[PDB]
Amino acid sequence: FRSRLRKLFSHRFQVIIICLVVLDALLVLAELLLDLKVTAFHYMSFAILVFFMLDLGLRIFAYGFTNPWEVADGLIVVVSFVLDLVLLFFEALGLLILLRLWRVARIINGIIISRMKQLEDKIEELLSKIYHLENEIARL
Repeated sequence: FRSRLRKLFSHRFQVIIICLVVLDALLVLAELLLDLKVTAFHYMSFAILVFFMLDLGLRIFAYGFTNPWEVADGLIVVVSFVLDLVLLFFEALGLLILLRLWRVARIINGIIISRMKQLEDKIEELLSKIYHLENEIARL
């Protein structure tokens, strides 16, 4: 049993996770740039990266006929960034990078399909309404 996650979530936290996407973006890029050039800034980069991993994990895991494909999406995300953690063990940074870059056209998608659903809901609140008006015409 857990309710706060489903009570208060009814946003700003998403904005937070976006600014933090760009933050880890910038984290690894600044990392590899200083890798193109000194030593402990790199250490810092690794650290705040770990930060990013952990937080997205904790704040996306917290959620609790259509269940399976959702479950698939989520677990794909998961395994994505678990191999990302593995990659924290070179030009494989590339790999690593684009993996953050996956999140992007994962989240936007998990953002658009939202609207879709949401938008589709409004569509319902048009059809019936249309139907309703017909009833109110004949009538006469």
